[PDB]
Amino acid sequence: HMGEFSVCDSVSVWVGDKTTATDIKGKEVTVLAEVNINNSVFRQYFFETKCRASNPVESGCRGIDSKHWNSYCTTTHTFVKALTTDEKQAAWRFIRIDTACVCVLSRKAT
Amino acid sequence: HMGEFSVCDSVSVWVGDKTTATDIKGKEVTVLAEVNINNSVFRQYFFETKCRASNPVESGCRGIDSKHWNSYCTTTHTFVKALTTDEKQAAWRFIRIDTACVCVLSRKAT
Amino acid sequence: ETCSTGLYTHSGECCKACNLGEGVAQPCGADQTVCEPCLDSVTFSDVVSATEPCKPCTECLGLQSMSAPCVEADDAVCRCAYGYYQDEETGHCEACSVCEVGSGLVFSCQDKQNTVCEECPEGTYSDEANHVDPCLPCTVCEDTERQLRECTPWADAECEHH
Amino acid sequence: ETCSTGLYTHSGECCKACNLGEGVAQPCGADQTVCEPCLDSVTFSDVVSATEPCKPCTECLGLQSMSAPCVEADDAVCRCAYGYYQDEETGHCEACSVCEVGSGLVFSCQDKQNTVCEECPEGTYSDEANHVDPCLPCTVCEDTERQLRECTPWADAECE
Repeated sequence: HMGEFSVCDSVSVWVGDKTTATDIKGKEVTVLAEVNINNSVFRQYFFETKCRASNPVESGCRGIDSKHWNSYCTTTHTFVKALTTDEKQAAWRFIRIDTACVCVLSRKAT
Repeated sequence: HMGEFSVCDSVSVWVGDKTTATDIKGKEVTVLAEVNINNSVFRQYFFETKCRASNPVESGCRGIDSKHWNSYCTTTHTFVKALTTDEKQAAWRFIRIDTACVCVLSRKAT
Repeated sequence: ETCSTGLYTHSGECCKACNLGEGVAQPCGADQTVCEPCLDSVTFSDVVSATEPCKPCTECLGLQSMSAPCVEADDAVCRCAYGYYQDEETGHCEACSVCEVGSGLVFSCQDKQNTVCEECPEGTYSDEANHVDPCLPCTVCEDTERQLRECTPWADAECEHH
Repeated sequence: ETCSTGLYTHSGECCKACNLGEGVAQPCGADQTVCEPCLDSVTFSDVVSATEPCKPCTECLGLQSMSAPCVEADDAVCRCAYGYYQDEETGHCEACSVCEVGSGLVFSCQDKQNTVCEECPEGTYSDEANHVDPCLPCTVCEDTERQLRECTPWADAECE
């Protein structure tokens, strides 16, 4: 990364305070946080990444051929096994956490 | 009309057979697989994503302004808590698993 | 005390169902049901029954590539391998047809959906035939730069100057 | 039977070290060492000693944002917050200098490295001043679209 530049700027961060997520199945669900079971704090961390913004330029993504393509940066998910809770029952499930930001083209008509 | 196209093509897959990885600290390390402790198979799955290729076009990424920018798609890492083994001792550590493929610009001089 | 299960212990009482991740260990005959958590990657109770035990994790083989892994709560789901899609009339994994030269990608080859190509319209072209590239716009030279190859539905234009 | 630890039980024997994720519970005095796994997110034995117990997980505060979480095997590592970098001469988290107009990004503001800007060279420009945008190439108009504003090291050209 040397004088090299992303096309979608992205900001990644460690997310200990995560309390909601979406079942891989697609089923909204909740996570655990404080969980002061045993005088401890436990905690589940995740490494989330999202977009600085949709259109880092007026044209869209940074440095596409704005003349033929429209572009827009979106966020890409990935899945993690982590501890969830669907109502009364709480088990391990896979949650769709954000993980990168990548640009998506579409052509122009004429 | 999505009808929309990536700029770096990518291929994601579920990786049950994973036996090596890299400590978040940066420390090469090994994972578990069969682990037939208890007549079971256990297993650790991960969702890896990597690049169809560096240059999905002769110019580099798909649909950049090839006239002012050189481009090349690379793979993006993210971290997971999973069970590793550093020599005799084997504990939980964070491993840098591939998770997406994104294009990287650099300008041209003149 | 409505029994949800529909099964009753011999004593008359209502039977304890086994929730998700819990399958039946010993049925509620003499006594209540005994539930035990499922083995990961191996078994799963994706139901709340006082009858059903931990079923065996669906395995993926051949063109069955995995989409969702198997967990106590839910079974693993397989889908067609990278190359292919599920055929609604063959129940079998057939491979994504490619977008031949002079043609490009429009919608990709999803689980149930074959590649959808398109004849490269006025001003576009296809280098090759795959299920990845779409139609690209043609170079335009310059009113200055001499024009050698003109742009065809199947190959870009070519040029050079002084 | 070389003792690795350097400590010996009273009986003369060699003392059991506590590996990673295991800290000392009761030292090898009368008997051997008693090891217990560390608490997650709380303690950690990042060493193999028959002496050392489960140390407390480094906490992050103020401009300490977390980079690596704390686990039994290894302590959590903090680093400068999104905005800032660690100053080699202040030991304190100072904020990334931005790339002012007429200037663009070159290397970003990393953990130990401040923003590295560049004067927008011939043919480029900077809309704003931030530590994110680099120099962009200038529009070039055409035969039609009369040229109005020419391109300056600080603002794109304009036409139509």
